[PDB]
Amino acid sequence: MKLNISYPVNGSQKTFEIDDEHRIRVFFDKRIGQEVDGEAVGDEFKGYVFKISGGNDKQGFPMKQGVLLPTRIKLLLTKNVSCYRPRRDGERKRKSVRGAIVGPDLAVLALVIVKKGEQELEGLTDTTVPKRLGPKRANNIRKFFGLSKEDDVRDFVIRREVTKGEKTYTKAPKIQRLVTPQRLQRKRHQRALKVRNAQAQREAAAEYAQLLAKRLSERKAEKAEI
Amino acid sequence: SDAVTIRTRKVISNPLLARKQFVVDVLHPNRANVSKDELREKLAEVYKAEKDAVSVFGFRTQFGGGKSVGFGLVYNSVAEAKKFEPTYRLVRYGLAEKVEKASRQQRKQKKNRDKKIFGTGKRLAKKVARRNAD
Amino acid sequence: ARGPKKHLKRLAAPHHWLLDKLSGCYAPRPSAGPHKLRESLPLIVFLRNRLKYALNGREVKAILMQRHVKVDGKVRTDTTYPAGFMDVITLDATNENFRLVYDVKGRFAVHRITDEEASYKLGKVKKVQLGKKGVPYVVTHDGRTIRYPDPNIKVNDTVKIDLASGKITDFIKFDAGKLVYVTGGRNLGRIGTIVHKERHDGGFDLVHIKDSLDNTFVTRLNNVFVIGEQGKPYISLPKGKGIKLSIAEERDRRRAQQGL
RNA sequence: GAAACUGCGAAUGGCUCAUUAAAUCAGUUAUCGUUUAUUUGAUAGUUCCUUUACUACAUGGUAUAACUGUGGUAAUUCUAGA
RNA sequence: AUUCAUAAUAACUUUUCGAAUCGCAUGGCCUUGUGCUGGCGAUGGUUCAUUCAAAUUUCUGCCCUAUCAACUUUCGAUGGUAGGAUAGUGGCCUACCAUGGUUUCAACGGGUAACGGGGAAUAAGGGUUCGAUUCCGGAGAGGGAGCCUGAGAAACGGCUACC
Ligand SMILES: [Mg+2]
Ligand SMILES: [Mg+2]
Ligand SMILES: [Mg+2]
Ligand SMILES: [Mg+2]
Ligand SMILES: [Mg+2]
Ligand SMILES: [Mg+2]
Ligand SMILES: [Mg+2]
Ligand SMILES: [Mg+2]
Ligand SMILES: [Mg+2]
Ligand SMILES: [Mg+2]
Ligand SMILES: [Mg+2]
Ligand SMILES: [Mg+2]
Ligand SMILES: [Mg+2]
Repeated sequence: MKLNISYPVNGSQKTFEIDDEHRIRVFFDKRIGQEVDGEAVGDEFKGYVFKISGGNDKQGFPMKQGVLLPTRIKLLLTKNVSCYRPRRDGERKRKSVRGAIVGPDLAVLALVIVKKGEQELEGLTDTTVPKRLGPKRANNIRKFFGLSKEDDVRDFVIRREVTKGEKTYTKAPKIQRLVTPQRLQRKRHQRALKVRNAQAQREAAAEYAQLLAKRLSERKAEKAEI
Repeated sequence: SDAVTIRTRKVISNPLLARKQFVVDVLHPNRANVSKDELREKLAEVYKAEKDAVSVFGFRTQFGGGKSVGFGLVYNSVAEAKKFEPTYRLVRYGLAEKVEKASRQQRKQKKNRDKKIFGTGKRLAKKVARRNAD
Repeated sequence: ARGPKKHLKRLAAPHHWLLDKLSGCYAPRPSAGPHKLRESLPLIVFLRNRLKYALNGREVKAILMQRHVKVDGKVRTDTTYPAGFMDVITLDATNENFRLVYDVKGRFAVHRITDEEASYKLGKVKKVQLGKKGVPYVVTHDGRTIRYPDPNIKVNDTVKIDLASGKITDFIKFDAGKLVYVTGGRNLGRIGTIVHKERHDGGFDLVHIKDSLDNTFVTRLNNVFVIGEQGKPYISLPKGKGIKLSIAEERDRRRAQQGL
């Protein structure tokens, strides 16, 4: 009976193969998202509070949050939901999903530690998994550092150094939404194009109205005279 | 000697591809459809351009022999000849190399093989390499 | 069914393209654009077939993607761009300007013209309507919307499009006696002058046109394009000038010119 | 430049003739009874809930794929937790 | 030919749109500030035209059969009014009301070893027979039905259910 426990503050995961089913009965008949005490699952899990996060069952059908059944049911699944990846835009499919009630038919649970215990684990707590990359947006790295509203994010980008046997380069992400003179040039061009079109339309309207006045006077001249 | 006397008709200047288009007909008595490379060399010297910028194709031998009529191209330079010419014709002249690519069925089967993988697939290959042994 | 079509099969193409019957199941389907599919000449047909500057479609795309071709002042890199009647086709190389006009047989003839007269074109007015904010506009036979036209400009008239900007230089009224050019029917390609036009209120105006050789014919107003008054056409006419020689005199002219 | 988000296309083509007897279809009409991606041409100074309660424009925010790691199923272009 | 285009007044809205996008060159100017103006493009976006269309639609035209003479109208059949629904007209659907509509000039029914046409074979002329099939139009993806996404599908090398 595997357990996929996780430590989101340090981002580590491990598998725990826990036998002797009355050590597992505390999990039984419990919903996803609600906590469960670590007193009964383990002897080293003293002070640990586990939050149920998900997991699979036998035959590999994932638990779905929201379905209050201890059994497995067929659900029609649209996009932006779990347990389904649409292969076509707007495609929907019917897939069997295990319920959110923890029961004997689960092959594995997935758990989130919300409160650290009075001991230390072999791989989870002691090792902190490094962040894969930092932020990319200018304001995202600004709020990552809290510099100021008007500063330069040129020289505060987190950098990664890549070795290739002999050479050693350093690479950084391309900052998005950065204020650049090219962006300022584009902005003032759109506003200049808007006003230039407006002036041209007004001159076209003024010229046409003068044409209408000249033709109105002409037709009024011959209608009165002849 | 044998009077190959290569002859060019319907000459058209095409700066749109920077080349000369014309119809090449060869009057070759007591000879059989002489060549394309020799035909290229003689066309290279009559137009004074290059041998690597001269393209020839067609040349159907008229019934009874003694005459073959085809199409020829003289390119303004070799630099722009490698641009507008088809790849297969450059391989015919040795100016390029026929890419020894995998057969059409194998490429199609490979494409349908990689459609079944969502992503790089390095984890799926890792996962099957772990479950099969352990 | 089920949506717009994208393939134009060969033998379903317009007959005036003169596409050969064999050597291909398909024909180039013109894209959406200024001219109707049946009434247009794609750039690939103009380049490969009528002008022979390309031997196949890949050479047409090679020419087009290097800004060599220009339709009515703009490059139009589209392979099947639907160039049509009165369009000015500009090739920067060879210093050749082409205006698409039909020969007397009723096919798009290769007409080479000069720079000054290729600077403009002509557009038959299809509708005069008030737009938003009460602005009048005219719409021509090539889909151009020209705002603020002259009030005297009406439907079936022809404006002289600037072609360097969306401006109207001059217009010609659809009136009797003025030289016209037919753009449809079995009389397509002829040139003549208006004898008169009859109404038939409720549909299908009919127009009687007389050419230079006193030959008269009747065609629908949909096919009539005004190009000027009696004499002095606003554009250069193609060779033949739309006189419709009969097959007997065409044979006689042919035998005289090739017999030397 | 892989991969994966995003866009577009997948409604074309190709095959067949089982339905179908004013039905399809042919020629000819009509939309002053409508929808229309794309193309082409034209086109937007007014952006304040109730201005005498506008809010950074030298430019707002989170939330995710790909990626990292932990897996379940005998098996699928299955996917779950971090 | 219009209550058309268009404009104006009074308001209304789970307020639509009104560039927080990308490339190349990166110039010119005077309060020399990394200040102000500036080109050629690409992609987006409202509306109107155009093009590709689509849907609906007017007249006339189809094989054999009466051992098929009446059919349709409960449960829309024909029409009116109002609404709903549709992209829109319309018994398309609903409510109420009227009793209509087709037919020996062959309605309705049955058969089709029937997809329609351009065409094909034969023939002095007129005819007769064929047209599943290179083009055009329609229908379908084992049989039905339903539906998501999209401008466009009742799509099936899309989905859902049943057989
Ligand atoms: Mg096309
Ligand atoms: Mg099809
Ligand atoms: Mg497109
Ligand atoms: Mg109604
Ligand atoms: Mg009614
Ligand atoms: Mg049948
Ligand atoms: Mg048939
Ligand atoms: Mg059959
Ligand atoms: Mg279908
Ligand atoms: Mg079958
Ligand atoms: Mg279907
Ligand atoms: Mg299939
Ligand atoms: Mg198919």
